[PDB]
Amino acid sequence: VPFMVPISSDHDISSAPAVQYIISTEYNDRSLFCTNSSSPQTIAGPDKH
Amino acid sequence: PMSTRIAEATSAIVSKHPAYQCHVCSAVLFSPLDLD
Ligand SMILES: [Zn+2]
Repeated sequence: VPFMVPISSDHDISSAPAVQYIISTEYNDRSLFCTNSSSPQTIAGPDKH
Repeated sequence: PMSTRIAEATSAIVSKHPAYQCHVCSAVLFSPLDLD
């Protein structure tokens, strides 16, 4: 199953439309270790520590 | 010339020794790098 996820960012960014058709029905992003690991904090998108 | 006058003027006082797409502004781009 193909999922289309956004790239997290450590800084303000402009937004733009995104058309999706497939989503999960329960948490499954557990393999996610860390976003913007080398930066102070994640501003937009999924933020994981 | 002023310089010439100054020269001549001091020369009389002398003495000697005697003897892609951007949704912010809508501009269109072509490189992903050209975007950033
Ligand atoms: Zn722009």
